[PDB]
Amino acid sequence: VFRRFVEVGRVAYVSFGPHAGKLVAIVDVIDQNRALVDGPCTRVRRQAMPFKCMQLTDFILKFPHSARQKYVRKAWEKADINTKWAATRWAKKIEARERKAKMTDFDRYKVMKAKKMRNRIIKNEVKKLQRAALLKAS
Amino acid sequence: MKASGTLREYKVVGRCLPTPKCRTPPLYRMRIFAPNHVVAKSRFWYFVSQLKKMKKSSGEIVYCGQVFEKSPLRVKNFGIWLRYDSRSGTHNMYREYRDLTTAGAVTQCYRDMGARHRARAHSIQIMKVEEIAASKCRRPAVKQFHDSKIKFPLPHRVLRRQHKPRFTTKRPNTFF
Amino acid sequence: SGRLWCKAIFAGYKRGLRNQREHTALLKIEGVYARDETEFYLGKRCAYVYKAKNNTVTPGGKPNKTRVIWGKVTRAHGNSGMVRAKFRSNLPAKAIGHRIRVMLYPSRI
Amino acid sequence: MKTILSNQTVDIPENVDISLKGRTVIVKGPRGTLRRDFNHINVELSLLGKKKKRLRVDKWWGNRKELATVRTICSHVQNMIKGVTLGFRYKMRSVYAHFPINVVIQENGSLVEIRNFLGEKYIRRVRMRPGVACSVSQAQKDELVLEGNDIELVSNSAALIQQATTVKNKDIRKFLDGIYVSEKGTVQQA
Amino acid sequence: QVLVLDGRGHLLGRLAAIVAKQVLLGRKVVVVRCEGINISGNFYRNKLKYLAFLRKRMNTNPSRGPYHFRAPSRIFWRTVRGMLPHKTKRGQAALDRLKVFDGIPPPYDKKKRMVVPAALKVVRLKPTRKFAYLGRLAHEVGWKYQAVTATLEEKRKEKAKIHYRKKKQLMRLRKQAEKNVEKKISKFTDVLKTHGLLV
RNA sequence: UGGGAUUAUGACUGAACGCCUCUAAGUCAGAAUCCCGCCCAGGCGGAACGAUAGCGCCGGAGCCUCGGUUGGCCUCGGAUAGCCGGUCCCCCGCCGGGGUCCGGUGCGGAGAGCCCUUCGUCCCGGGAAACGGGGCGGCCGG
RNA sequence: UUUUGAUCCUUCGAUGUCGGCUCUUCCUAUCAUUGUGAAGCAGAAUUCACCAAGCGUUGGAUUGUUCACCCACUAAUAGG
RNA sequence: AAGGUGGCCCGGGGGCCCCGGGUGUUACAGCCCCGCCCCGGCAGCAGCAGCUCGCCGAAUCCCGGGGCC
Ligand SMILES: [Mg+2]
Ligand SMILES: [Mg+2]
Ligand SMILES: [Mg+2]
Ligand SMILES: [Mg+2]
Ligand SMILES: [Mg+2]
Ligand SMILES: [Mg+2]
Ligand SMILES: [Mg+2]
Ligand SMILES: [Mg+2]
Ligand SMILES: [Mg+2]
Ligand SMILES: [Mg+2]
Repeated sequence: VFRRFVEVGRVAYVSFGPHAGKLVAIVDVIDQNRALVDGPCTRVRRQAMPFKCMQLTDFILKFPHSARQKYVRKAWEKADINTKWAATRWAKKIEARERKAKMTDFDRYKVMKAKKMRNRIIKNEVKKLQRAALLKAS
Repeated sequence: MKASGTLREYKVVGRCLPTPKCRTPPLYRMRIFAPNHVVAKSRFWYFVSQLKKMKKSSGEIVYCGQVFEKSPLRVKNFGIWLRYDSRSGTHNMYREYRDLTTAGAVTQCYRDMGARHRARAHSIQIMKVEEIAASKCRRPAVKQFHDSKIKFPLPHRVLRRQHKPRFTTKRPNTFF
Repeated sequence: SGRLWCKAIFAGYKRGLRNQREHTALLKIEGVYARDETEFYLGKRCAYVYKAKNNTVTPGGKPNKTRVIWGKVTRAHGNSGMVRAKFRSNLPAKAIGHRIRVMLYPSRI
Repeated sequence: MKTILSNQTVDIPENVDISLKGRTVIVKGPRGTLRRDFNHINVELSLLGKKKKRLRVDKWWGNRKELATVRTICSHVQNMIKGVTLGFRYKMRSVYAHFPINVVIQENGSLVEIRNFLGEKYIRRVRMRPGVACSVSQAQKDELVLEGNDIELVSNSAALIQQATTVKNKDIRKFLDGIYVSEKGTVQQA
Repeated sequence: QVLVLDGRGHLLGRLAAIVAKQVLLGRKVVVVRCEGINISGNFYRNKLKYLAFLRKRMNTNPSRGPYHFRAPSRIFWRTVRGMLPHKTKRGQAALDRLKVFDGIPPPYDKKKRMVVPAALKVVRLKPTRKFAYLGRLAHEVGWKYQAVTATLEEKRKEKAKIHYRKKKQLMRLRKQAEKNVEKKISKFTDVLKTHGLLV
């Protein structure tokens, strides 16, 4: 039950390769397994790129199938995609992933202490709730 | 000739050297697809040898240059004419591929001829390469792509980085 | 007051099909599967432990039964996180499929 | 080659009320219900439109082998509609030369005893499939009538009785005996 | 310290290689639910392959001859022998590390058990291709205990449902608690979101 | 002395090839053949049970011998051309399931994960706890 | 490769050389039996072909004979 | 000129708006080619918009790390 379709104008997130972590629009189709791609505002050159590597989102900035890079830059700024991106939850769990790699040892210790406490509180409240449901039953 | 990596296109010209009979022989140009100027010069000599009274020793090569793609970001539909040797017999072809560059296309031809006919690279001679317009394109695999509102999904998505866990709990999904 | 060493397994010696050159040894370290990754461990002091019947000395303490063979991680091996290592005395083949304690303290930082 | 796309629509009438859990289809109407599993086939079954007027069935990136599975579905669904609304009356006449075939029905048209075939003492206790109603017609001497919704089960049970009454070791070109299908039709016409 | 591999929807050789290499590196593997195993290629030819292996017997005194194990467990074990040097001692101690069960007995029913995706049917075969269950194969070729393992699994399945329900029940109470108290555990969650621990 | 799955073969529905068509996906009947049962032996394979000779249990000291290890994760079931968690005003079952409807979905109700943490001791204050920690008899599950 | 021939690599300080008797297993290129297709197949009788080698394939006169020919029963008196 | 954007006509989906089909040449979307405006003019340049395509260093040098003796 397909929801996202490869349509000229659709935005894709680059999984791996040289241009990792970058957003980019599908300009055109060559064949079954190879497409013309360009992302002017994110510092990615006009180039070929196979569908294998990419994984498409639910945004479709509108432009003609052969439109030269000018009209794309204007349409991109016009829609203001980058901000809606940063609003998406996706990017947030990406930044979390990265902060977790960046995790310092001192922060790691402060975090362990925070966990320890937050979980003792939860344990207390949950046990009172279970006795409460028994009280409700009784 | 092994077609390693991806070909270039080279503009070779050459001639027979002067003689007392004829002081200024005519120049001859070709369009060699080849990885480098060394194998280019060799193949040039083979074709000239097939057509004209001319060897490498009796002559000299005047100029070998690389020739760039003058329109590399436009997409094109190339039309190739062939000449191949079967196990038994020889046969002419006309084949249409859909690529951006002459070199990328010629590569794709080599790989297709290899798949579909087990034709080894040495047997094959390239005789004409013409960029051809969508109107004049005959083959339906090409013809189907000329449509403004092309649309298709990615249905079954085989996983890559299979071994990076090698051992998980959750069975992997492939539907998004 | 905890584990101060990374785990490695003695997979086997350096060898062709019908000849093994046992002066060198192959390690398979836990949780490391690329040549990018193995650049950290370079230079590190490995240490094969074992225990024997009779009582031996122990530096800074009374005599224990435990003994050791010290070694050293020479260079990477292969493309999938295996690693060569050369120990001061040649290893016994009994140890195939056992634990060695790569320490940390020739740091390359 | 890999054909980018095929599809084919079936515009259904308003009487029927289909629904689907993915591939498994369910169809209800007057005569009854009909479920049918397609999990082996691998296609997109979109049920679009108000008044449920049409079914559409996509098939992305198919080769010659995979294109054949579209129209086969279209037809299986259409026959399913016939089976729910109208039904299926399979007529079949008992041909014989000399010895008359004494036929009799057991279990309200579920089972069929067939005696005196070529004067054989063996008797053929043929069992119909579930959801099938055998019946001897009136106003006809040699006439079975098999009624039901599912054409598959009906027709298989027909062939069961047909191949059951088969002449072994004999010239079949001459000995033209046995039951044979004559007229396939429906219970109520349209 | 025990790798517990589920067998369903796995491919016989794709798996067995991965096992053998771990075993040889000391890791204590335990395979389970082998009826789930499914091999590529249609049924009939897989049956031809097996009945050929049965025809191959020692003529003078069959009791000595090659032992044709019918049980799916012992079959998988056999093919592992094939990927091992079973004449040596180190190979025997390997096989001693291995431990196989058909179905799923009590000691292992209480364990979260791992799954190899790199030997999985959905991945490696094209959807159009045909496949065959090892349990069905064995049953037609002699296995005498098909129904029993089924009716024991069903009791396990129901007895599993109840635990899973009580776990969900705990998650509901837990989210509701976190919701009530949040005001006096806001700062801690704040640092967990600074270091990307809670988003 | 009795079964099963099937071969050769005859057949159903049904496209590819607007029709046709045993096949392409799918389905049916089918036999001295094939496998098993009935029958013969019973594994460096297990079983419940009985009897228990100076002895079996029950609760300190040194002192021989074999070595390896150097934190735990206590569980739905299954699908992948679709799933998970919610709710149901509506329909069944002994509270379980079902449909409508709301949230997630390159999985974050994440195994790229979750949990436990050990330097020790002394005073005092501040927050959380007070229905909790730890020390004896009964009640549930296999 | 069950005939026959062509060859000489192995063994001449020795591989016991023809036939019959007895006995096991094995191959299938199916003589008969089981199931089925086709016939210039009405039935009977008889021919050709597919799956199939699990179970059967005789008693005697003459000849050292293997081979050959003949009498008698048979469902059949197939071949290695 | 067209792999046809707005406009026009037919449908199909809603009661002015959305989706298919048909002519057609810029109109509130574009593409293609020739000529003339100091190779039209501006940085930058085999481009850290850390991989659109190469061959090289008398036209090239520096720093660091490991191993063995
Ligand atoms: Mg050897
Ligand atoms: Mg010790
Ligand atoms: Mg049967
Ligand atoms: Mg068959
Ligand atoms: Mg059947
Ligand atoms: Mg000789
Ligand atoms: Mg001798
Ligand atoms: Mg002798
Ligand atoms: Mg045969
Ligand atoms: Mg006859």
